[PDB]
Formats: sequence, structure tokens, C-alpha cells
Amino acid sequence: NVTMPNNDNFDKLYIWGIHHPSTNQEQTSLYVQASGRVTVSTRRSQQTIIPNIGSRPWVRGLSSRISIYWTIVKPGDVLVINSNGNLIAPRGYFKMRTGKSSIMRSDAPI
Amino acid sequence: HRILDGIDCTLIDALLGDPHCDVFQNETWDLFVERSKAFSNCYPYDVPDYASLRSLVASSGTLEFITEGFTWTGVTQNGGSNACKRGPGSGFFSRLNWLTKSGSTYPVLNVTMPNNDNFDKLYIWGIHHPSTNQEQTSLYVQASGRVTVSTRRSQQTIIPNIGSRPWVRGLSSRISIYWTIVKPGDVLVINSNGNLIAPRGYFKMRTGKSSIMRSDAPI
Amino acid sequence: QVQLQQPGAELVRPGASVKLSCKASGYTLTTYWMNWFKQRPDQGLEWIGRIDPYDSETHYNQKFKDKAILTVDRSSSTAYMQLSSLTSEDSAVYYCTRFLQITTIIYGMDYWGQGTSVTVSSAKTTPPSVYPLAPGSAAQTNSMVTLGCLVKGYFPEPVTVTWNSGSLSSGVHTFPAVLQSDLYTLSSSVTVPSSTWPSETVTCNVAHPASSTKVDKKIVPRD
Amino acid sequence: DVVMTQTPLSLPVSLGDQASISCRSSQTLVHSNGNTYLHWYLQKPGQSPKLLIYKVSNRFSGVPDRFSGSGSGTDFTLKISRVEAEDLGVYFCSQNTHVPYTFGGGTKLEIKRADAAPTVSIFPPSKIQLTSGGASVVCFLNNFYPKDINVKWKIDGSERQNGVLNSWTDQDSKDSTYSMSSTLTLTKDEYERHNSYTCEATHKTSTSPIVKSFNRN
Ligand SMILES: *[C@@H]1O[C@H](CO)[C@@H](O[C@@H]2O[C@H](CO)[C@@H](O[C@@H]3O[C@H](CO)[C@@H](O)[C@H](O)[C@@H]3O)[C@H](O)[C@H]2NC(C)=O)[C@H](O)[C@H]1NC(C)=O
Ligand SMILES: *[C@@H]1O[C@H](CO)[C@@H](O[C@@H]2O[C@H](CO)[C@@H](O[C@@H]3O[C@H](CO)[C@@H](O)[C@H](O)[C@@H]3O)[C@H](O)[C@H]2NC(C)=O)[C@H](O)[C@H]1NC(C)=O
Ligand SMILES: *[C@@H]1O[C@H](CO)[C@@H](O[C@H]2O[C@H](CO)[C@@H](O)[C@H](O)[C@H]2NC(C)=O)[C@H](O)[C@H]1NC(C)=O
Repeated sequence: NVTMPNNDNFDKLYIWGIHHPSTNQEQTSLYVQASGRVTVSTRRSQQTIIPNIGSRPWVRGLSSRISIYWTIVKPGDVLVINSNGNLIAPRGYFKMRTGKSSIMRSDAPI
Repeated sequence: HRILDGIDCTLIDALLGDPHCDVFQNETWDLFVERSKAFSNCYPYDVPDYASLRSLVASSGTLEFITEGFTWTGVTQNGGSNACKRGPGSGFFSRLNWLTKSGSTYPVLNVTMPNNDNFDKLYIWGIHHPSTNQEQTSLYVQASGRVTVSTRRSQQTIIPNIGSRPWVRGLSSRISIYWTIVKPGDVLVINSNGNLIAPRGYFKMRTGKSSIMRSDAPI
Repeated sequence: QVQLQQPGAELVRPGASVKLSCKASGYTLTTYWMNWFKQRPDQGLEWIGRIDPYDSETHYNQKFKDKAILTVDRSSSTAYMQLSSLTSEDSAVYYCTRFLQITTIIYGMDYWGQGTSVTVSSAKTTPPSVYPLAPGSAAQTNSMVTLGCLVKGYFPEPVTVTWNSGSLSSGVHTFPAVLQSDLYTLSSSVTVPSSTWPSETVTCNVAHPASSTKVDKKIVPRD
Repeated sequence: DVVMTQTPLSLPVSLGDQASISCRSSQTLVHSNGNTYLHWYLQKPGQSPKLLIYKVSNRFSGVPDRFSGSGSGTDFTLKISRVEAEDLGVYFCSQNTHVPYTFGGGTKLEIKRADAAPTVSIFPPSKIQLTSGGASVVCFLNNFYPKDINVKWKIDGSERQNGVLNSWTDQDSKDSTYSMSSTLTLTKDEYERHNSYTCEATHKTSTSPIVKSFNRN
């Protein structure tokens, strides 16, 4: 049950995730609780993600996955991560800038 | 055009019933004018799909509520909070009915409410999210809790989330608002075992030239 | 969440003028009108005038036409009111209000400022003399104890008598001050339950900001 | 200007009872738009007014269903069906309709409580004060009920007509009581020249005038 206050004068982008063990062995093994829930929020927003145990196709060895989510923290608001397992915690924030930027798909030489 | 000055209230808080917006009960407008500094002063809530709820009420152009004879068997009705103080005492949203466990058990509620009128009905309800399992079992004896609102056409099941949020008006729990429109001849059936933030009737829906605008401009 | 902040108290020498402020917050000043009122001690609530913060279109009660000057500084949401050549009669509590125009469902003033007290006097600012009050001859420490505190000879109002820095809140009666020779006298009386007096310290903290005086008088058992 | 005429001036009601204040305007308060802009404000002592009922009969935000207004054109009335302790205050009726906006003179509501007798207490001048050359004969006859109470200073059993500061507080917001403080202030010289002060309270509740004294020695 951590907290992280936006004391800067700019928006903050927070990238986090949730784990999905393919087996209950893995579940309790990694996160002792068998259950597990992630609840990320600010004074304005609230997000609760519940992991899903189950078998997926092998992808790079694994059969478990991670779901990515995000949260933008407006100045003066506070982030509060609250969980009992499966959390794939952040390490800080990415700065957000408004401007003329974008993205393009192309295999064209530069 | 009938312009309704929202004063310090957004449309939603006037819809739900935040104490300071009760001055807007049953109002009608052509154009609702929301002010940039309108604020909520009640139980901390959040609306999944706030945009569409706001759009559709704005477009309806009416806040006329019709109180219905919902009978809540063996639960404690009319819960309040000091977050939503209504006067010198604690209170809640004028159009929502907070149900808490009775005695020492929260029974699996299963009410029904038939649309026997010749018009669509808007039903505003919610779900509670205790920040602690103490609170959970304390309020709703079941530790679990699920809300399942439906009609012959639609079906909605909401599962509460226990957890810590930032303090907002004392609280660290929240309420999520949802809605259900009941077409004539269809029936509403609320079915839950805890955390329900029951309705008190429906709001009438009108199709017309109404809308909403954000502006701090004088009228 | 909507506030109208007024300065509480002002001492003005007669003949001069006072510019009162009323910092609106919680809403957008401009969006609604403002009304200033005057309450004489007798009770009477008088309308001084109105101002439309948007344009500054003011409208005065004919009676205050040549005295009150309504203006607003949109920059800082601060409305104002100037009263020139004040006299005894101008000593009153002045209120500013959010006058919700006829286009609202209410049309009247809903939020009032805390008021400001304008004392028109040529009397000097004197610090209070804070005299502790405790029982003596025949210890009256029986079923309960009434401890006093005499705040004497200060000017102008107000002072703030508070016991034990506010902690000892549940049993005090600060009495209204009374003018006598251009000096004010007031007393406060908390009542502690016998086993709570001599044991610890009952202190009355008075404050006369008008003179930057903050006194801490510990009521000692004269007993 | 329109004149708002309220009656009663003071209204003693008892917890549970039904208060009823009346307002009367010198000319209709019906607007050209047909709206009657008559309002009711409540000023608790030591506070700023609070909207209670707007446009004759609408409850402003917060006010409970036990408050009701009504009237037409000139005569309007406020009605508290069940009076609570907090309801203690002053009620004004004002009008927007015509410029200048006018207010009523107020109707001081007052709660009726079970009769009570003061808890007289007297304190002798502090050494601190008399060093300055002055004496404080302070008596706090507080927490009584019928505001009506009669105090008297005696000094050797004989006088009170000189130098008595008297301040009664507002009715409490719970006890529904009252409190007072009487201050006899004489010179240090005069004070040392007597023993016996006597704060004598004649409050119609007890069959024996509540009297308090102390000795100069
Ligand atoms: C549920 O069923 C799936 C589907 O058949 C099972 O996934 C399979 O798991 C095996 C490991 O036991 C995977 O084997 C690996 O194949 C790769 C690719 O050729 C090879 O490099 C490794 O040596 C290994 O043999 C297999 O790929 C994978 N199949 C698919 C389609 O993803 C899964 O294990 C079942 N889980 C349970 C709990 O029953
Ligand atoms: C999970 O962590 C959060 C984040 O730190 C905890 O919330 C904090 O709870 C305290 C009460 O213990 C709040 O204190 C209050 O602060 C206000 C504002 O200054 C003050 O008026 C009150 O006197 C009180 O001290 C605190 O504000 C709140 N922090 C945040 C950022 O919202 C939470 O309690 C933790 N929960 C669990 C179960 O561990
Ligand atoms: C909101 O509007 C309704 C609609 O008129 C008011 O309710 C009465 O209204 C209908 C007829 O006028 C009835 O169908 C309703 O059931 C009836 N409801 C109640 C509780 O009496 C309702 O009171 C209005 N609310 C407000 C605050 O004005």
C-alpha cells in the first residue's frame, strides 16, 4: 500500500501491469495468496485488476502473460498502489509533453 | 432557449443528488450550463463512462424523478456519511438508497420493478467499494459482494473492489455509478448479496433539442 | 467549497476611509453579481449596493451613493468597497454576498462572507491586562470548579480568550466585552471537575492582534 | 422602498413545538415575471446569514423538511413544525423584487428549557491586579435558565449602585441556558477598607436568594 504524490507542475504517465500465472502452483508459489488483485488510483480515478490463472500458448518459453495498464497523475493529485499479489510495479514516471509529435508505420529508408 | 444555470453543480451531481445540488430537483432545460468550478461535496464516487451518462441526461433535458415503491427486505436503508453531510448531520445522495446489513446478516436481495408505463425509464444505481475487509464484512456481512442488475434484454454484474484510495472527504472508499434504461413492458430485477447502492425510482427520459455546455459566462 | 473571505475587523479614524476586501473563491467571481450589506448592532441589515464583476456595472442604494464605492479586481477575484469620511454611525459589520441574478433558479444571495467589523474611533490601541481568577477564602473546589480570567482595559475589540491552547474546550463561557471609558473588559470562565484543577495547569491564553499581544496566564491555586 | 414587517419580535418555543414567524411587505413582491422573490435567512449569533428558504417556499440546499414557508403578494410566513435545539437563532425575511432590496427587522427565536438556577461563583482581586492599584470583584452567576435573574453586590451588607459591569451571553446551543458575569471594580484603597462583598442572585427558581461572599482576611 504505497503512495506517490505529484508534487511537480506537470502530468505524469505511470506504466504498470499485472501477472497471470498459468498454474495455481505458480500463483501461490510467486504470490503466496492464490488470489491477487491490483488497485491503482488517484483522487479522480480508480482501477482494480484481477489476475486470471490459466494456460496460454507457449510464447518465449512462457504460458503466463502480463497485462499492461497506465495511469496519468495530474499535478497535486496522488498515486496509491494497493495490492496483495501479482503486481508488476512501476519504477517512476514518464514525462508527458503536448506537441506536434506522432508515429508512422513504414519500412522506408530514412 | 431554456438555459438552466448550473451554479456550482455539474449535471451528474444534480442527477445523483449531492446535497448542494438538490436545488435542481426535477428541473428541465434546453441547454444546461456547467461551470468550470462546479464541485462535489458528498460521498466520493466515480462513473465508468461518465461521458455517455452525462451526454444522455443532457440530451434528455430533464431531472424529473419518480420515486418507486422499492421494498428492501431485512437490510438497513438510508445510510449516510459525514462526507455527504446534509445539514448539521451526515447524509447521502438524495436519489440513491444505501443498504447495509441488518442485525448480523445481509440477505441475497432480489427485487423486481416492471415498466408498466408507456415510456423509457432511466435507473441510476451504484456499487460500494470498502477500503478494508473490516469495513466490507462490517457493512455487508458477506466479505464478497456482487451486484446484478438486468432486464429481459440487458444484464449487468458488478463486483466490488476492496482497497485503499486517497483520502477524499474523509473517505478512502468509493462508489461506482452505473445506469440502466428500462424499455416499456420490460422489467428491472436488482439481485445482490451486498455492496448495493440501490435506486429510489427512475428519472423520466425525453427525446428533444436539449444539451449541455461548459461556460463561466454570465447569463 | 465556495468562500467569500473578509478581514474580520478594522479600526478606522473618523473622517478617513476604509477599503474593504472580499476575496471570492470556489466559483468564478464574474459569473454572478455581488451585494454589500451593512448590519448595525441593533440588528438592521441594509443594502449598500451591487456590482456586476463582469463589467463593473454597479448599482447603489441612494442612501450610500456618496459614500460607498464598489469595485472589483477580476485579476484576483477580489471585490472591494470604499467608505469615505466615516463617522460613528458607520461602525457596523459589513458583508459581501454572491447575488445570484434573476437568470438563476434562486435569485438572491446564497453565500455570505464572514463579515468585517469597522470600528470608527480615534481611541488608541491598548494591550489587554490579563488577570487570573481563582477561588480562595473557603475553597469552592466541591462538586466542580469555576476558574476565571479577566481580560481588562484593551482596545479595540477583539481578543481571543482560549483555555489550555484550546484543548480545555468543553466548559468555557467567554462573555461579551463591554466598553467603558474607551476601554474594553471581558472575562471567560471554564469549569473543571475538582480532581482536574490543582493537579495540572489551567491557563487562559488571550490574544489582542490589534496590538500583537499574546498572553498566557496560568491560573494558580490561590485556594 | 418596501418595508418588511416581521412579527413576533421574540419567539419563545419549546423543543418539539412549532414556531411561526410572519412577514409583511408594504407592496406585492410579485415580479413582472410572476415570480415572488421573498426569502428567509437565518443568522445564528456570531455568524453570517444563511439562506433557508428562497422564492417563498423553496428549501435552499441543506435545510430540513421541518422548515416551511408560504404566502402571497404581501403576507408570507415561515413555519418550523418541530423546533430543535440548533434552530436557536434570528430570522429575517427579505425581498429582491424591488430595488432597494429590503430586509425584515428579524425575529429572535428563543428556546424554552427546564427552569434552572445559576451556579454563582465569586473571585477576589488578584494580587497582580491590586498591585496596579485596582480590585476585581468578579462573580459568574452562570448556567441558569429563565434569562430573568437579579444580582446585587453588597459590601458590608449595603450597596451595589456603583461600578458593576454586566454581561449576559447568548442562549447556549445545547444547554439552552444562559450565563452572566457581574464585575464590581473598586480601587485598591477602597477595597482593603472593607471585608464582605456578597454577590447576591434573586433568580425566580430557588426559594433562597443564592448569595456568595469571601473575606478580605
Ligand atoms: C494446456 O494445453 C497446452 C496446449 O497443448 C499445453 O501447452 C504446451 O505445453 C508444452 C510443455 O509441456 C509445450 O511444449 C514445448 O514446445 C516447444 C515448441 O515446439 C518446445 O521447444 C519445448 O521443448 C516443449 O516441448 C507446448 O509447446 C505447449 N503447446 C502449445 C500449443 O502452446 C499446456 O502445457 C497445457 N497446460 C496444462 C496445465 O495442462
Ligand atoms: C494506504 O496508504 C495511504 C497512503 O499513504 C493511507 O492513506 C492515508 O491515511 C491517513 C489516515 O491514517 C490519512 O490521514 C489524514 O490526512 C488528512 C489530510 O492532511 C488529515 O485531515 C487527517 O487528520 C488524517 O491524518 C492520509 O491523508 C491518507 N493519505 C493519502 C495520500 O490519502 C492509507 O491509510 C493506507 N491504508 C492502509 C490500510 O494501510
Ligand atoms: C419530482 O417530480 C414528480 C413528478 O410530478 C413528483 O412526484 C409526484 O409526481 C407525480 C405526479 O405529479 C407522481 O407520479 C409521483 O410518484 C409523485 N411522487 C412523490 C414522491 O410524491 C416529485 O415529488 C417531484 N420532486 C420534487 C422534489 O419536486
